[PDB]
Amino acid sequence: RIPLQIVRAETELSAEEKAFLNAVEKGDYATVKQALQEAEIYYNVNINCMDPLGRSALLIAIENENLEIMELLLNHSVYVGDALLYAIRKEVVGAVELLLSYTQFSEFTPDITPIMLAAHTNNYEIIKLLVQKRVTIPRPHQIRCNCVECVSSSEVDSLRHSRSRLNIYKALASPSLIALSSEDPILTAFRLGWELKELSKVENEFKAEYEELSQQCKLFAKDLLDQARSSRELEIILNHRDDLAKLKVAIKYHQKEFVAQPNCQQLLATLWYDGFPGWRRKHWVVKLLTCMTIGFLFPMLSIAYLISPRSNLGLFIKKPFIKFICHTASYLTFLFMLLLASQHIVRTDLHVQGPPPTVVEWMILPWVLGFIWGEIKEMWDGGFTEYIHDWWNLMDFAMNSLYLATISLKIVAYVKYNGSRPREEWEMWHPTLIAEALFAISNILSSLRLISLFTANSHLGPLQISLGRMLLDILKFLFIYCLVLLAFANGLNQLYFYYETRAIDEPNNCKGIRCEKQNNAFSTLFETLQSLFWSVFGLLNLYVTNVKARHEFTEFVGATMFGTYNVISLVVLLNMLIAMMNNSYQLIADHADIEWKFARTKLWMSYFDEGGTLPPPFNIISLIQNQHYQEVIRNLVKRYVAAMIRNSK
Amino acid sequence: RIPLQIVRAETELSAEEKAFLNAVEKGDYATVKQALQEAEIYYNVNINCMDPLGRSALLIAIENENLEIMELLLNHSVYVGDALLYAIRKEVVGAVELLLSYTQFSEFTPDITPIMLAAHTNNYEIIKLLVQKRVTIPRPHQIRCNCVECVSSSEVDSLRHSRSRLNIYKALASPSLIALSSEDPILTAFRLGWELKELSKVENEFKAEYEELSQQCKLFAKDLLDQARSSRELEIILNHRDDLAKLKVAIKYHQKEFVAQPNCQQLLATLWYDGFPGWRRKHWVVKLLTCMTIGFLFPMLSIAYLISPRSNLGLFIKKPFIKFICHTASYLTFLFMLLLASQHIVRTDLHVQGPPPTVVEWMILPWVLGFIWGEIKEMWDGGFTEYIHDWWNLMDFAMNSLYLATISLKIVAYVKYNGSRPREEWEMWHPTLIAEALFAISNILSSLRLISLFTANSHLGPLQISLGRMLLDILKFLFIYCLVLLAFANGLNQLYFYYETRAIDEPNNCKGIRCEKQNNAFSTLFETLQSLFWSVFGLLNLYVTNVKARHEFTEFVGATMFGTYNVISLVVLLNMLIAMMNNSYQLIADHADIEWKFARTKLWMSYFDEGGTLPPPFNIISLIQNQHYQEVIRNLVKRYVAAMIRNSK
Ligand SMILES: CC(C)CCC[C@@H](C)[C@H]1CC[C@H]2[C@@H]3CC=C4C[C@@H](OC(=O)CCC(=O)O)CC[C@]4(C)[C@H]3CC[C@]12C
Ligand SMILES: CC(C)CCC[C@@H](C)[C@H]1CC[C@H]2[C@@H]3CC=C4C[C@@H](OC(=O)CCC(=O)O)CC[C@]4(C)[C@H]3CC[C@]12C
Ligand SMILES: [Zn+2]
Ligand SMILES: [Zn+2]
Repeated sequence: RIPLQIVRAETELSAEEKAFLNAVEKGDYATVKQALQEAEIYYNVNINCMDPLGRSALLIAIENENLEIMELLLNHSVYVGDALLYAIRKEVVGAVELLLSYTQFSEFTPDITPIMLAAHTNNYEIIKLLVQKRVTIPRPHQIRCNCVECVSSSEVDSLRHSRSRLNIYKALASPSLIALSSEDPILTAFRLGWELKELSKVENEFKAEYEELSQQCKLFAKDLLDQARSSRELEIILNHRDDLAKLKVAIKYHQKEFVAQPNCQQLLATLWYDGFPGWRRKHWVVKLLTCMTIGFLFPMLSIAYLISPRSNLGLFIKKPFIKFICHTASYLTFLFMLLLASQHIVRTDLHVQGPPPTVVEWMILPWVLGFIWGEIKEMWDGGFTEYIHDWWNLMDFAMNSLYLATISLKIVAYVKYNGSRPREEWEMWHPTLIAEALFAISNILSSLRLISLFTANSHLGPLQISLGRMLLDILKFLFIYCLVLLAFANGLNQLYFYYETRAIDEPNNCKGIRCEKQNNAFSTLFETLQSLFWSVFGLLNLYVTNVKARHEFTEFVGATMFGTYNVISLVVLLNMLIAMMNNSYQLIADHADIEWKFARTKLWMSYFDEGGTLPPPFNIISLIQNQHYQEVIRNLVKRYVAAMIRNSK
Repeated sequence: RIPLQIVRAETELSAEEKAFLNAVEKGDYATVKQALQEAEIYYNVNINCMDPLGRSALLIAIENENLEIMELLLNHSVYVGDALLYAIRKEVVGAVELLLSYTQFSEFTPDITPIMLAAHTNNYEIIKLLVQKRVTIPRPHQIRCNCVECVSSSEVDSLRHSRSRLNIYKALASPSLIALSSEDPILTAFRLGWELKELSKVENEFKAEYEELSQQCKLFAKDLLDQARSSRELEIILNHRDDLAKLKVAIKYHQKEFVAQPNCQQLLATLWYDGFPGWRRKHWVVKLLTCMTIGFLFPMLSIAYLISPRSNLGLFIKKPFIKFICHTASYLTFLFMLLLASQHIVRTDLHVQGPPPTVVEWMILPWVLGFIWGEIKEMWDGGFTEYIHDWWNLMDFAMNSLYLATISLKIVAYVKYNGSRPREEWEMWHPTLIAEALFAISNILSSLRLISLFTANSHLGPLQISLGRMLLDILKFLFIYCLVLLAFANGLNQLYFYYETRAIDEPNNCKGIRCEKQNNAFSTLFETLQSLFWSVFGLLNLYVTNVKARHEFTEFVGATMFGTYNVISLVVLLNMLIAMMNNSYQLIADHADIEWKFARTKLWMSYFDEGGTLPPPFNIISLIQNQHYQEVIRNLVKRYVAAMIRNSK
């Protein structure tokens, strides 16, 4: 048998103490009145007695919402410590007011203050009561703060320090405590959500709590925006500076729900389709024809803007959608000429080392110069960190570097080589060959840059954003695959490097896995890596596991290494990657619409500014506002509070 | 510390004003009576005073369902603005009646009217009360309306215009406001749901709200159909014209739930199996034998219908299931003869240019003529837009165009060529070769047309419909893949076009990737696209990345471009496609049964009509009804209202 007994026994109350506690619990006003009146004369009764659960008379009265008994007890000088916290958590306005007018076990940590707990409960009435009487919440220090106080409190008590920080941020992130007591509720919500996300990053533990608080702040900002009832109010909100300055701040803080709000998107769309009042209600073929006509006239529109900016034809390209169409058309002609650079239209003799540029390359040159100039302008104005946050800008940097290297190598080969030596006799590192290879890589990057234009489309945009979001998990899995690849490459090279044979002995003087008869698949480490990479796609033939000497044990061990690699990468790793992509794609498709709308908002905003109006190659040739904003914010806060009371009930 | 203070302070009430408001909230009739009676004599009390939350005495009384206090306040001439809206939203019939008999903060936008809000709440009693007293809801203008009023209101206030439109459509889409006040609730639900879906398309923002309203209308129509209790009522509903006219209107408006309703499907099945009373209760082998017997007798049934339509054998094919079996059997014999056209049964000498048709082709000719005639009849009767909404009809158009081109090219080659020149010496664009290629493509399309017959099957039908629904997301992903393909094709062609070699230099006088030893994989852009497409399926060998001159840097850059393309398309893009297909297939399989039943209903309805009874090749040889419908609709509305009251409680 397992004996059962109260292992940690607590001192029980007297019969009269339990009578007093049962009296206050029951609600009999007269019984408690008599009990504490008698207690006053003697030392008989301890008015501050505790139930097993640690609740005294006052806490029991609060738990039953018994204002009369509470008033009596407070009149008879009951110990009141922590009673206000229980009243606030119970969310009884009457009890809170009664307590405001006037070491035991406690259900609240010692750092919890009345205003902090009220903010946690998010009760507008009680928070307003506690704020009307001047209260303060200590400022949480910066996340990466190395001051004496932070390190001292962390080393003395890390658990209590983290708990206090999280409680303070829960109090600040309360929508009610921001509706009150915050001068700019929208900006406060933005900055608080951003700071909470950064805390979630740094505080690896308690990550979920900070993420929840950040999401709470984002939702509060979006709901405040929801309460707008006219376009005047929405414009006042979005244009406030402490145009579209508030919207730009929202983009900076990644407030995706706020930006993708339907009315904000409607205003952005009206700004974006500036020249077309009825673009929303046009037919698909009409839209297609208008886009084609604007695109074909991009040289005309750009030249008109250059010659006379202040004219009917000149300022047509300043409209954001027209500007986008013109830039897209210019980039499309650039890609078309990149395609032409390979077709044999007035092509130079291929035996000329360091040839002069063709007409196609002479036409590509202004586009390349324009791209380089535009990218340096963008990184000069926006800064490096904002530039690198965009993977497309990183690809632009790589593409322009490759184009510049192509120009440099072409110039070097032109000034260094004069003759027409046959191409078969050129050195491996001939500058013309390297220039052509770099130009082809640049062509790949330039044509791949077109994917970023999917963001402007309603059908391809969400899909492109979802794939971009999947890329990071794909990259992590590729890292683990590369570790496996290095392992098997090391093993196979170690096994096979003895049997390396010269190219002369090979059937076509060809050594490697790129010959008609593959050979020396695992002779060198670099070639072994190439062989395993190509075996991923089944382009490596099995007979590469044989050697001339026909060492059957060595060949079988090599074939088994190759087969284990194939099972690991193609049967295990590839299907694990498929499963991860499925899970991540479900999670992404949950928020795909919001994410795509945020990306398309960024794309639209990039075309609102006057700078960069001309696409390549043509680009190388207060108090009243604050009062209005405060009035609108007051209306929004009132509507939000009413709506939250409606939803809570 | 972070100071906390009421940033946007509101003017607080007096002690006596707060006493009045607490009196009306408490419910003390005498206190409020005395308070406002005293207020009448002086200017002491403002009866229209506002709480912080913006609720006056009347709103507080409404919120507590206090009819006596409301009556008192209304008697003492309290300002009543917006009180009716709060009463309606609270959904208290007594308060609404009391208020009907008789700029502050408001929880409702200015455009909300009492009837509109009542429709939003969908409360049958309150809506009926407000409708009995004549009320109107402004007509929302057409979606693509360019009138002066629409553009003026949109440009003055777009947010308010969109809000008003959405509120009006929410009011109209109320099931209670359609049960009342709508002459044809089913047709009104159909048209309103269709219009709301179109609004969801056009109004890109607020898409979810319009989709929800459209789904609400569809559900209301389906529930009204659910309330039918006899086959007479169901037939009256489905046959009403303002046969199966109501069902045809439902098909037109894509009311899939209404069509796939069990009783409607049961009636359709009885109409469909006209000749077989017990087809539902027959065995699988009996069904198979009956289908085979009807199919083998299709020439007999068709000829009987031709010779004598009004006879026992003649009108057997008029039955929808018999007609379907006969058409399927005719198409199956057409496909069988298409197979025979390749088998060597009395085959013409292959060296004859422009030969006369074989017996197989002479038998195929009537089928092709019948298909062309049937398709032109279908597009003549139904119109082009209804024809193109069906992808199968588009494939039929392509197939018949290819067949007609085959006939034309055969005739041209017959009249132009007389000799028997050997086939090896024919020109590349010899009309006989083109005719044969077009005929083979037509054979592919004709045999693929059989997939559309899966809709008639209970097991293969849902699957085929699900795949068809997945095709569109597949197409979008193919678009992004084609962009990637063009990028890498541009790069690889740019790198490799210098090393293009003539066909004479190749081992078999064969140039391209279709030789035994592949070569010139990336010499031209077209060939580069072909090479990358075939490398998708692993049919491109690695040695095509080599060149004669063995420029090791160029060959390595080409192999790396090829490998990056392989990783992007096969490891990244293909698995992204798999993930998208999984997600879309889950979403589709949620509604697969309804979708398949709608498709099979369309298939069945296509065989109900007398026109097109004969398959190829044989096809080339009021007030009383309205009263009954209104009676049935009255019964359905009563049953639906009772059922909704039952479900709400
Ligand atoms: C698929 C193969 C043949 C390569 C084709 C390359 C280009 C001709 C395609 C690829 C991506 C396409 C772009 C994808 C995105 C858009 C957005 C599109 O705008 C919309 O979809 C909605 C209207 C709006 O932009 O406001 C305008 C066309 C454009 C630039 C497309 C123009 C044609 C592009 C450049
Ligand atoms: C699989 C290979 C051998 C190709 C076979 C081609 C045809 C012989 C098959 C392919 C699709 C089949 C059709 C798929 C759909 C149906 C529906 C089927 O009807 C039912 O399933 C339920 C009964 C009903 O139709 O009411 C009648 C047979 C039929 C025409 C099938 C007849 C035989 C078909 C034409
Ligand atoms: Zn600090
Ligand atoms: Zn209008």
